[PDB]
Amino acid sequence: YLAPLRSDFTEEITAPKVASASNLVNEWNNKKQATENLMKLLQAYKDIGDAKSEPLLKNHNPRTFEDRDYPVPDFRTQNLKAGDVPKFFDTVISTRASAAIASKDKFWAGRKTEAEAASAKASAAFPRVAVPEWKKGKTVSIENLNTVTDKYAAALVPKRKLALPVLPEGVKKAVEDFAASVGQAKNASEVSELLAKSLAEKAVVTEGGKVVEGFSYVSKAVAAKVIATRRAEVHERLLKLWAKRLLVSPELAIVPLNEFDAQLASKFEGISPKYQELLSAVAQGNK
Amino acid sequence: DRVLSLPAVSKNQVLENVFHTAPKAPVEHLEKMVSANSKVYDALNLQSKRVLIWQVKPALF
Amino acid sequence: LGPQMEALGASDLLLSEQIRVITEHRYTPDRLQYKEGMKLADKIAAQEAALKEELKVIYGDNVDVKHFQASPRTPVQQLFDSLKNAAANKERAAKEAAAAASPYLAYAVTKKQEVQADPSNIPFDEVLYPQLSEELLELELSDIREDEIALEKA
Repeated sequence: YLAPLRSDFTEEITAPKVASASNLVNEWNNKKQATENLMKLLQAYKDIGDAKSEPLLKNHNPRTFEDRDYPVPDFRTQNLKAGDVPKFFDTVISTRASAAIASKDKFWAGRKTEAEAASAKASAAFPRVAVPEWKKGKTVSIENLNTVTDKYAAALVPKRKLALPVLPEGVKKAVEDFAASVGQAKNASEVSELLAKSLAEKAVVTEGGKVVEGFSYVSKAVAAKVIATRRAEVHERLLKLWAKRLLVSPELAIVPLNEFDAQLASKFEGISPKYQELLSAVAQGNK
Repeated sequence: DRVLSLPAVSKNQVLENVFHTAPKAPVEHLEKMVSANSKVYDALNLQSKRVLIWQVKPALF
Repeated sequence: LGPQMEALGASDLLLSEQIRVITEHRYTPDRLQYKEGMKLADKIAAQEAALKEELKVIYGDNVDVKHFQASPRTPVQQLFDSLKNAAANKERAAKEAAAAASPYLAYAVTKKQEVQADPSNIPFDEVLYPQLSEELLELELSDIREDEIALEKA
Protein backbone atom coordinates (compact mmCIF):
# COMPACT_ATOMS: atom_id res chain seq x y z
CA TYR A 1 0.00 0.00 0.00
CA LEU A 2 3.08 2.19 0.25
CA ALA A 3 3.64 4.81 -2.43
CA PRO A 4 6.65 6.96 -3.31
CA LEU A 5 6.54 10.69 -2.62
CA ARG A 6 7.05 12.52 -5.92
CA SER A 7 7.06 16.17 -4.66
CA ASP A 8 7.27 17.77 -8.11
CA PHE A 9 5.04 20.31 -9.83
CA THR A 10 3.17 20.24 -13.13
CA GLU A 11 3.93 23.25 -15.33
CA GLU A 12 1.90 22.33 -18.45
CA ILE A 13 -1.86 22.16 -18.92
CA THR A 14 -2.38 19.07 -21.06
CA ALA A 15 -5.23 16.63 -21.49
CA PRO A 16 -4.77 13.47 -19.37
CA LYS A 17 -3.26 10.49 -21.16
CA VAL A 18 -6.15 8.07 -21.63
CA ALA A 19 -4.74 4.56 -21.93
CA SER A 20 -6.42 2.17 -24.34
CA ALA A 21 -8.58 -0.86 -23.65
CA SER A 22 -5.84 -3.48 -22.90
CA ASN A 23 -7.88 -6.55 -23.84
CA LEU A 24 -8.41 -9.04 -21.03
CA VAL A 25 -12.17 -9.57 -21.32
CA ASN A 26 -11.63 -10.56 -24.97
CA GLU A 27 -8.73 -12.88 -24.11
CA TRP A 28 -10.56 -14.45 -21.16
CA ASN A 29 -13.65 -14.92 -23.32
CA ASN A 30 -11.42 -16.65 -25.87
CA LYS A 31 -10.05 -18.83 -23.05
CA LYS A 32 -13.58 -19.69 -21.89
CA GLN A 33 -14.63 -20.51 -25.45
CA ALA A 34 -11.50 -22.64 -25.90
CA THR A 35 -12.32 -24.52 -22.68
CA GLU A 36 -15.89 -25.09 -23.83
CA ASN A 37 -14.73 -26.20 -27.29
CA LEU A 38 -12.45 -28.69 -25.53
CA MET A 39 -15.40 -29.88 -23.43
CA LYS A 40 -17.50 -30.29 -26.59
CA LEU A 41 -14.59 -32.13 -28.21
CA LEU A 42 -14.29 -34.55 -25.30
CA GLN A 43 -18.06 -35.09 -25.41
CA ALA A 44 -17.82 -35.84 -29.14
CA TYR A 45 -14.94 -38.27 -28.51
CA LYS A 46 -17.04 -40.08 -25.90
CA ASP A 47 -20.09 -40.07 -28.19
CA ILE A 48 -18.21 -41.58 -31.14
CA GLY A 49 -16.55 -44.18 -28.91
CA ASP A 50 -19.92 -45.06 -27.40
CA ALA A 51 -21.56 -45.32 -30.82
CA LYS A 52 -18.83 -47.65 -32.08
CA SER A 53 -19.21 -49.79 -28.89
CA GLU A 54 -15.45 -50.06 -28.77
CA PRO A 55 -13.14 -50.88 -25.84
CA LEU A 56 -11.62 -48.00 -23.89
CA LEU A 57 -8.03 -49.21 -23.58
CA LYS A 58 -7.86 -50.74 -27.07
CA ASN A 59 -7.20 -47.61 -29.10
CA HIS A 60 -4.59 -46.36 -26.63
CA ASN A 61 -2.92 -49.78 -26.65
CA PRO A 62 -0.26 -49.75 -29.41
CA ARG A 63 -0.25 -53.57 -29.52
CA THR A 64 -3.71 -53.30 -31.08
CA PHE A 65 -2.15 -51.66 -34.14
CA GLU A 66 0.70 -54.15 -34.59
CA ASP A 67 0.47 -56.23 -37.76
CA ARG A 68 1.38 -59.72 -36.36
CA ASP A 69 0.91 -61.32 -39.80
CA TYR A 70 3.76 -59.28 -41.32
CA PRO A 71 6.53 -61.29 -43.02
CA VAL A 72 9.42 -61.20 -40.58
CA PRO A 73 12.96 -60.93 -42.02
CA ASP A 74 14.93 -64.16 -41.74
CA PHE A 75 18.29 -63.41 -40.13
CA ARG A 76 19.93 -66.27 -42.04
CA THR A 77 19.31 -64.42 -45.32
CA GLN A 78 20.56 -60.99 -44.25
CA ASN A 79 24.32 -61.85 -44.14
CA LEU A 80 25.06 -60.92 -40.52
CA LYS A 81 28.17 -61.99 -38.60
CA ALA A 82 28.64 -63.20 -35.02
CA GLY A 83 27.97 -60.11 -32.94
CA ASP A 84 25.45 -58.68 -35.40
CA VAL A 85 22.27 -60.78 -34.88
CA PRO A 86 21.00 -59.04 -31.66
CA LYS A 87 21.32 -55.62 -33.32
CA PHE A 88 19.43 -56.98 -36.34
CA PHE A 89 16.73 -58.29 -33.98
CA ASP A 90 16.52 -54.94 -32.18
CA THR A 91 16.22 -53.14 -35.53
CA VAL A 92 13.33 -55.39 -36.64
CA ILE A 93 11.59 -54.95 -33.26
CA SER A 94 12.11 -51.16 -33.46
CA THR A 95 10.60 -50.80 -36.92
CA ARG A 96 7.63 -53.02 -36.03
CA ALA A 97 6.96 -51.09 -32.80
CA SER A 98 7.32 -47.71 -34.51
CA ALA A 99 4.99 -48.86 -37.29
CA ALA A 100 2.42 -49.81 -34.64
CA ILE A 101 2.84 -46.43 -32.91
CA ALA A 102 2.50 -44.56 -36.21
CA SER A 103 -0.62 -46.58 -37.03
CA LYS A 104 -2.05 -45.56 -33.65
CA ASP A 105 -1.20 -41.93 -34.44
CA LYS A 106 -2.93 -42.20 -37.83
CA PHE A 107 -6.01 -43.67 -36.13
CA TRP A 108 -6.10 -40.87 -33.58
CA ALA A 109 -5.70 -38.23 -36.29
CA GLY A 110 -8.71 -39.68 -38.12
CA ARG A 111 -10.64 -39.87 -34.85
CA LYS A 112 -9.74 -36.23 -34.12
CA THR A 113 -11.02 -35.15 -37.54
CA GLU A 114 -14.31 -37.03 -37.10
CA ALA A 115 -14.67 -35.77 -33.53
CA GLU A 116 -14.13 -32.14 -34.52
CA ALA A 117 -16.71 -32.62 -37.28
CA ALA A 118 -19.18 -33.92 -34.70
CA SER A 119 -18.03 -31.28 -32.20
CA ALA A 120 -18.84 -28.32 -34.44
CA LYS A 121 -22.46 -29.46 -34.85
CA ALA A 122 -23.31 -29.65 -31.13
CA SER A 123 -24.96 -26.94 -29.05
CA ALA A 124 -23.40 -27.01 -25.59
CA ALA A 125 -25.23 -26.80 -22.26
CA PHE A 126 -22.61 -27.41 -19.61
CA PRO A 127 -23.08 -26.62 -15.91
CA ARG A 128 -20.96 -23.69 -14.85
CA VAL A 129 -18.22 -23.73 -12.24
CA ALA A 130 -19.69 -23.22 -8.77
CA VAL A 131 -18.25 -19.91 -7.59
CA PRO A 132 -19.64 -17.81 -4.70
CA GLU A 133 -22.16 -15.19 -5.78
CA TRP A 134 -20.65 -11.71 -5.55
CA LYS A 135 -22.57 -8.61 -6.59
CA LYS A 136 -20.79 -5.41 -7.58
CA GLY A 137 -21.01 -3.40 -4.38
CA LYS A 138 -22.46 -6.00 -2.05
CA THR A 139 -20.72 -8.46 0.25
CA VAL A 140 -20.54 -12.26 0.18
CA SER A 141 -22.60 -14.21 2.70
CA ILE A 142 -21.16 -17.20 4.55
CA GLU A 143 -24.22 -19.34 3.73
CA ASN A 144 -23.58 -19.02 0.00
CA LEU A 145 -19.92 -19.98 0.44
CA ASN A 146 -21.07 -23.00 2.43
CA THR A 147 -23.46 -24.08 -0.34
CA VAL A 148 -20.64 -23.67 -2.87
CA THR A 149 -18.42 -25.89 -0.70
CA ASP A 150 -21.37 -28.31 -0.53
CA LYS A 151 -21.33 -28.47 -4.34
CA TYR A 152 -17.57 -29.09 -4.28
CA ALA A 153 -18.02 -31.91 -1.77
CA ALA A 154 -20.94 -33.37 -3.71
CA ALA A 155 -18.50 -33.65 -6.59
CA LEU A 156 -16.35 -35.82 -4.29
CA VAL A 157 -19.06 -38.49 -4.08
CA PRO A 158 -18.48 -41.08 -6.85
CA LYS A 159 -21.23 -41.53 -9.41
CA ARG A 160 -21.55 -45.29 -8.84
CA LYS A 161 -20.38 -46.49 -5.45
CA LEU A 162 -20.24 -49.58 -3.30
CA ALA A 163 -22.65 -49.16 -0.40
CA LEU A 164 -20.03 -50.35 2.08
CA PRO A 165 -22.03 -50.81 5.30
CA VAL A 166 -20.63 -49.37 8.50
CA LEU A 167 -22.40 -51.04 11.40
CA PRO A 168 -23.98 -48.27 13.51
CA GLU A 169 -23.11 -47.86 17.19
CA GLY A 170 -26.65 -48.61 18.34
CA VAL A 171 -26.86 -51.81 16.27
CA LYS A 172 -23.36 -52.86 17.42
CA LYS A 173 -24.13 -52.27 21.09
CA ALA A 174 -27.50 -54.04 20.75
CA VAL A 175 -25.94 -57.22 19.35
CA GLU A 176 -22.95 -56.82 21.71
CA ASP A 177 -25.47 -56.46 24.60
CA PHE A 178 -27.37 -59.58 23.39
CA ALA A 179 -24.08 -61.58 23.48
CA ALA A 180 -23.59 -60.37 27.09
CA SER A 181 -27.26 -61.31 27.81
CA VAL A 182 -26.61 -64.92 26.62
CA GLY A 183 -23.58 -64.63 28.91
CA GLN A 184 -20.66 -65.14 26.52
CA ALA A 185 -19.18 -61.77 27.33
CA LYS A 186 -15.73 -62.08 25.77
CA ASN A 187 -16.74 -63.14 22.27
CA ALA A 188 -19.03 -60.11 21.83
CA SER A 189 -16.21 -58.41 19.92
CA GLU A 190 -16.13 -61.21 17.35
CA VAL A 191 -19.90 -61.51 16.96
CA SER A 192 -20.37 -57.79 16.26
CA GLU A 193 -17.32 -57.86 13.99
CA LEU A 194 -18.63 -60.84 12.04
CA LEU A 195 -22.01 -59.15 11.65
CA ALA A 196 -20.21 -56.12 10.20
CA LYS A 197 -17.98 -58.27 7.96
CA SER A 198 -20.89 -60.43 6.76
CA LEU A 199 -22.73 -57.26 5.79
CA ALA A 200 -19.53 -56.04 4.13
CA GLU A 201 -18.95 -59.17 2.03
CA LYS A 202 -22.31 -58.84 0.26
CA ALA A 203 -21.89 -55.07 -0.18
CA VAL A 204 -24.32 -53.68 -2.72
CA VAL A 205 -23.77 -51.27 -5.64
CA THR A 206 -25.81 -48.07 -6.00
CA GLU A 207 -26.80 -46.43 -9.30
CA GLY A 208 -26.81 -42.90 -7.92
CA GLY A 209 -28.67 -42.94 -4.65
CA LYS A 210 -30.77 -45.95 -5.72
CA VAL A 211 -29.47 -49.51 -6.02
CA VAL A 212 -28.54 -51.24 -9.28
CA GLU A 213 -29.36 -54.95 -9.16
CA GLY A 214 -27.67 -57.69 -11.13
CA PHE A 215 -24.38 -55.80 -10.96
CA SER A 216 -21.27 -57.97 -10.70
CA TYR A 217 -17.80 -56.42 -10.59
CA VAL A 218 -14.35 -57.99 -10.47
CA SER A 219 -12.28 -56.60 -7.60
CA LYS A 220 -8.63 -55.62 -7.91
CA ALA A 221 -7.79 -58.41 -5.45
CA VAL A 222 -9.68 -61.01 -7.50
CA ALA A 223 -8.09 -59.75 -10.72
CA ALA A 224 -4.64 -59.83 -9.13
CA LYS A 225 -5.20 -63.39 -7.93
CA VAL A 226 -6.22 -64.32 -11.49
CA ILE A 227 -3.04 -62.65 -12.79
CA ALA A 228 -0.89 -64.43 -10.19
CA THR A 229 -2.44 -67.83 -11.00
CA ARG A 230 -1.93 -67.38 -14.76
CA ARG A 231 1.59 -66.07 -14.18
CA ALA A 232 2.52 -69.02 -11.97
CA GLU A 233 1.19 -71.57 -14.47
CA VAL A 234 3.09 -69.97 -17.36
CA HIS A 235 6.24 -69.87 -15.22
CA GLU A 236 5.63 -73.56 -14.50
CA ARG A 237 5.50 -74.18 -18.26
CA LEU A 238 8.81 -72.30 -18.67
CA LEU A 239 10.47 -74.37 -15.93
CA LYS A 240 9.21 -77.59 -17.53
CA LEU A 241 10.51 -76.45 -20.92
CA TRP A 242 14.01 -75.79 -19.65
CA ALA A 243 13.90 -78.93 -17.50
CA LYS A 244 13.39 -81.09 -20.61
CA ARG A 245 16.31 -79.52 -22.50
CA LEU A 246 18.63 -79.67 -19.50
CA LEU A 247 17.66 -83.29 -18.89
CA VAL A 248 18.59 -84.20 -22.46
CA SER A 249 21.65 -81.95 -22.62
CA PRO A 250 22.81 -80.04 -19.51
CA GLU A 251 25.71 -78.39 -21.39
CA LEU A 252 23.24 -75.65 -22.44
CA ALA A 253 23.76 -74.27 -18.92
CA ILE A 254 27.31 -73.14 -19.74
CA VAL A 255 26.06 -70.56 -22.26
CA PRO A 256 24.28 -67.75 -20.36
CA LEU A 257 20.86 -66.75 -21.66
CA ASN A 258 21.74 -63.14 -22.46
CA GLU A 259 24.90 -63.99 -24.40
CA PHE A 260 23.21 -66.56 -26.66
CA ASP A 261 22.00 -64.20 -29.40
CA ALA A 262 25.50 -62.70 -29.46
CA GLN A 263 26.83 -66.07 -30.66
CA LEU A 264 24.60 -66.50 -33.71
CA ALA A 265 25.24 -65.59 -37.33
CA SER A 266 23.42 -65.92 -40.64
CA LYS A 267 25.33 -69.07 -41.62
CA PHE A 268 26.24 -71.81 -39.16
CA GLU A 269 29.97 -71.63 -39.87
CA GLY A 270 29.99 -67.97 -38.82
CA ILE A 271 28.66 -68.68 -35.32
CA SER A 272 31.10 -67.37 -32.70
CA PRO A 273 33.60 -70.01 -31.49
CA LYS A 274 33.67 -68.61 -27.95
CA TYR A 275 31.42 -71.38 -26.66
CA GLN A 276 31.57 -74.06 -29.40
CA GLU A 277 34.53 -76.17 -28.30
CA LEU A 278 33.67 -75.80 -24.61
CA LEU A 279 30.06 -76.89 -25.30
CA SER A 280 31.06 -79.93 -27.34
CA ALA A 281 33.71 -80.71 -24.72
CA VAL A 282 31.18 -80.58 -21.88
CA ALA A 283 28.74 -82.71 -23.90
CA GLN A 284 30.90 -85.85 -23.56
CA GLY A 285 30.19 -86.05 -19.83
CA ASN A 286 32.09 -86.12 -16.58
CA LYS A 287 34.86 -88.43 -17.78
CA ASP B 1 14.22 -65.83 -34.08
CA ARG B 2 11.51 -66.68 -31.54
CA VAL B 3 11.79 -63.11 -30.20
CA LEU B 4 10.51 -61.71 -33.50
CA SER B 5 7.22 -63.61 -33.16
CA LEU B 6 6.58 -61.82 -29.84
CA PRO B 7 4.68 -58.49 -29.66
CA ALA B 8 7.26 -55.92 -30.62
CA VAL B 9 5.92 -52.86 -28.85
CA SER B 10 6.83 -53.41 -25.15
CA LYS B 11 5.10 -53.63 -21.83
CA ASN B 12 6.80 -50.27 -21.20
CA GLN B 13 5.48 -48.55 -24.33
CA VAL B 14 2.01 -49.95 -23.62
CA LEU B 15 2.18 -48.51 -20.10
CA GLU B 16 3.35 -45.15 -21.44
CA ASN B 17 0.56 -45.01 -24.02
CA VAL B 18 -2.27 -46.31 -21.83
CA PHE B 19 -1.33 -44.03 -18.92
CA HIS B 20 -0.11 -41.11 -21.04
CA THR B 21 -1.29 -38.32 -18.72
CA ALA B 22 -1.54 -38.50 -14.93
CA PRO B 23 -5.25 -38.33 -14.02
CA LYS B 24 -6.66 -35.38 -12.12
CA ALA B 25 -7.80 -36.12 -8.58
CA PRO B 26 -11.39 -35.17 -7.68
CA VAL B 27 -10.25 -33.53 -4.43
CA GLU B 28 -7.89 -31.21 -6.34
CA HIS B 29 -10.75 -29.03 -7.59
CA LEU B 30 -12.20 -28.80 -4.07
CA GLU B 31 -8.82 -27.87 -2.56
CA LYS B 32 -7.97 -25.21 -5.18
CA MET B 33 -11.43 -23.64 -5.20
CA VAL B 34 -11.78 -23.71 -1.40
CA SER B 35 -8.40 -22.03 -0.95
CA ALA B 36 -9.50 -19.36 -3.44
CA ASN B 37 -12.92 -18.85 -1.85
CA SER B 38 -11.14 -18.53 1.49
CA LYS B 39 -9.58 -15.36 0.08
CA VAL B 40 -13.03 -14.39 -1.22
CA TYR B 41 -14.43 -14.85 2.31
CA ASP B 42 -11.53 -12.92 3.88
CA ALA B 43 -12.07 -10.00 1.53
CA LEU B 44 -15.83 -9.76 1.08
CA ASN B 45 -17.60 -11.02 4.22
CA LEU B 46 -18.81 -8.61 6.89
CA GLN B 47 -17.80 -10.95 9.72
CA SER B 48 -14.24 -11.37 8.44
CA LYS B 49 -11.32 -10.11 10.48
CA ARG B 50 -9.65 -8.52 7.43
CA VAL B 51 -12.74 -7.38 5.51
CA LEU B 52 -11.99 -4.87 2.73
CA ILE B 53 -15.18 -2.85 3.25
CA TRP B 54 -13.45 -0.33 5.51
CA GLN B 55 -10.69 0.23 2.96
CA VAL B 56 -12.77 0.62 -0.18
CA LYS B 57 -15.63 2.53 1.52
CA PRO B 58 -14.29 4.68 4.37
CA ALA B 59 -16.80 5.13 7.16
CA LEU B 60 -18.24 8.54 8.03
CA PHE B 61 -17.71 9.69 11.60
CA LEU C 1 17.77 -69.63 -15.21
CA GLY C 2 19.02 -67.75 -12.14
CA PRO C 3 16.40 -65.21 -11.10
CA GLN C 4 13.88 -66.82 -13.48
CA MET C 5 13.54 -69.80 -11.13
CA GLU C 6 10.71 -67.89 -9.43
CA ALA C 7 7.70 -66.28 -11.07
CA LEU C 8 7.45 -62.56 -11.80
CA GLY C 9 5.24 -61.61 -8.87
CA ALA C 10 5.96 -64.51 -6.51
CA SER C 11 9.24 -63.54 -4.86
CA ASP C 12 10.59 -61.76 -1.81
CA LEU C 13 11.89 -58.80 -3.82
CA LEU C 14 9.51 -56.10 -5.01
CA LEU C 15 8.10 -56.23 -8.54
CA SER C 16 10.25 -53.33 -9.73
CA GLU C 17 13.33 -54.99 -8.22
CA GLN C 18 12.29 -58.38 -9.61
CA ILE C 19 11.77 -56.93 -13.10
CA ARG C 20 15.17 -55.23 -12.82
CA VAL C 21 16.97 -58.44 -11.83
CA ILE C 22 15.15 -60.58 -14.42
CA THR C 23 15.86 -58.03 -17.18
CA GLU C 24 19.53 -57.93 -16.16
CA HIS C 25 19.63 -61.73 -16.39
CA ARG C 26 17.75 -62.10 -19.68
CA TYR C 27 19.44 -59.39 -21.76
CA THR C 28 22.72 -57.56 -22.04
CA PRO C 29 22.77 -53.72 -21.68
CA ASP C 30 23.15 -53.10 -25.41
CA ARG C 31 19.83 -54.82 -26.12
CA LEU C 32 16.56 -53.03 -26.83
CA GLN C 33 14.64 -55.20 -24.40
CA TYR C 34 17.10 -54.43 -21.62
CA LYS C 35 16.26 -50.73 -22.00
CA GLU C 36 12.53 -51.42 -22.27
CA GLY C 37 12.63 -53.64 -19.19
CA MET C 38 14.51 -51.01 -17.21
CA LYS C 39 11.96 -48.35 -18.19
CA LEU C 40 9.19 -50.78 -17.24
CA ALA C 41 10.91 -51.31 -13.88
CA ASP C 42 10.94 -47.53 -13.40
CA LYS C 43 7.19 -47.35 -14.09
CA ILE C 44 6.50 -50.22 -11.68
CA ALA C 45 8.65 -48.45 -9.07
CA ALA C 46 6.51 -45.34 -9.58
CA GLN C 47 3.39 -47.45 -8.95
CA GLU C 48 5.01 -48.91 -5.82
CA ALA C 49 5.88 -45.44 -4.52
CA ALA C 50 2.26 -44.37 -5.04
CA LEU C 51 0.98 -47.50 -3.28
CA LYS C 52 3.41 -46.88 -0.39
CA GLU C 53 2.13 -43.30 -0.12
CA GLU C 54 -1.49 -44.42 0.06
CA LEU C 55 -0.67 -47.20 2.54
CA LYS C 56 1.50 -45.08 4.85
CA VAL C 57 -1.71 -43.41 6.07
CA ILE C 58 -3.14 -46.65 7.43
CA TYR C 59 -0.30 -49.09 8.14
CA GLY C 60 2.41 -46.70 9.31
CA ASP C 61 5.73 -45.83 7.75
CA ASN C 62 7.18 -49.36 7.78
CA VAL C 63 4.46 -50.84 5.57
CA ASP C 64 5.23 -53.98 3.56
CA VAL C 65 4.39 -52.58 0.13
CA LYS C 66 5.39 -55.92 -1.43
CA HIS C 67 2.57 -57.62 0.51
CA PHE C 68 -0.11 -55.30 -0.84
CA GLN C 69 1.34 -55.19 -4.33
CA ALA C 70 1.23 -58.99 -4.46
CA SER C 71 -2.22 -59.03 -2.80
CA PRO C 72 -4.18 -55.79 -3.37
CA ARG C 73 -6.78 -55.03 -0.75
CA THR C 74 -10.39 -56.17 -0.72
CA PRO C 75 -13.16 -53.56 -0.71
CA VAL C 76 -13.95 -55.13 2.69
CA GLN C 77 -10.33 -54.66 3.76
CA GLN C 78 -10.46 -51.03 2.62
CA LEU C 79 -13.67 -50.68 4.66
CA PHE C 80 -12.02 -51.94 7.83
CA ASP C 81 -8.91 -49.86 7.15
CA SER C 82 -11.14 -46.79 6.94
CA LEU C 83 -12.94 -47.84 10.13
CA LYS C 84 -9.62 -48.32 11.94
CA ASN C 85 -8.60 -44.67 11.52
CA ALA C 86 -12.09 -43.13 11.73
CA ALA C 87 -11.88 -41.83 15.31
CA ALA C 88 -8.49 -40.21 14.71
CA ASN C 89 -9.86 -38.67 11.51
CA LYS C 90 -12.87 -37.24 13.36
CA GLU C 91 -10.73 -35.86 16.20
CA ARG C 92 -8.14 -34.40 13.83
CA ALA C 93 -10.91 -32.77 11.79
CA ALA C 94 -12.41 -31.26 14.95
CA LYS C 95 -9.06 -29.83 16.05
CA GLU C 96 -8.31 -28.59 12.52
CA ALA C 97 -11.69 -26.83 12.39
CA ALA C 98 -10.83 -25.31 15.76
CA ALA C 99 -7.43 -24.25 14.43
CA ALA C 100 -8.85 -22.80 11.19
CA ALA C 101 -8.70 -19.03 10.71
CA SER C 102 -12.06 -18.60 8.99
CA PRO C 103 -15.30 -20.28 9.99
CA TYR C 104 -15.60 -20.81 6.24
CA LEU C 105 -12.41 -22.90 6.38
CA ALA C 106 -13.80 -24.70 9.44
CA TYR C 107 -16.95 -25.63 7.52
CA ALA C 108 -14.79 -26.71 4.57
CA VAL C 109 -12.65 -28.95 6.80
CA THR C 110 -15.62 -30.61 8.49
CA LYS C 111 -17.48 -31.07 5.19
CA LYS C 112 -14.40 -32.54 3.50
CA GLN C 113 -13.91 -34.99 6.37
CA GLU C 114 -17.64 -35.80 6.39
CA VAL C 115 -17.36 -36.84 2.75
CA GLN C 116 -14.02 -38.63 3.23
CA ALA C 117 -15.13 -40.46 6.39
CA ASP C 118 -17.84 -42.44 4.63
CA PRO C 119 -16.25 -45.62 3.17
CA SER C 120 -19.09 -45.68 0.64
CA ASN C 121 -17.36 -42.63 -0.89
CA ILE C 122 -14.18 -44.62 -1.66
CA PRO C 123 -13.77 -44.39 -5.46
CA PHE C 124 -13.52 -48.03 -6.59
CA ASP C 125 -12.36 -48.14 -10.22
CA GLU C 126 -13.98 -51.54 -10.80
CA VAL C 127 -17.36 -50.18 -9.72
CA LEU C 128 -17.09 -46.85 -11.53
CA TYR C 129 -15.65 -48.40 -14.71
CA PRO C 130 -16.20 -52.18 -14.91
CA GLN C 131 -15.20 -52.50 -18.56
CA LEU C 132 -11.98 -50.55 -17.96
CA SER C 133 -11.00 -52.86 -15.09
CA GLU C 134 -11.80 -55.81 -17.38
CA GLU C 135 -9.43 -54.40 -19.98
CA LEU C 136 -6.61 -53.71 -17.52
CA LEU C 137 -6.90 -57.35 -16.43
CA GLU C 138 -6.95 -58.60 -20.03
CA LEU C 139 -3.92 -56.40 -20.76
CA GLU C 140 -1.84 -58.19 -18.13
CA LEU C 141 -3.31 -61.54 -19.19
CA SER C 142 -2.49 -60.80 -22.84
CA ASP C 143 1.18 -60.31 -21.95
CA ILE C 144 1.17 -63.63 -20.06
CA ARG C 145 -0.68 -65.27 -22.97
CA GLU C 146 1.97 -64.10 -25.44
CA ASP C 147 4.67 -65.73 -23.31
CA GLU C 148 2.58 -68.92 -23.11
CA ILE C 149 2.17 -68.92 -26.91
CA ALA C 150 5.97 -68.74 -27.21
CA LEU C 151 6.31 -71.72 -24.84
CA GLU C 152 3.71 -73.64 -26.87
CA LYS C 153 5.61 -72.91 -30.08
CA ALA C 154 8.86 -74.16 -28.55
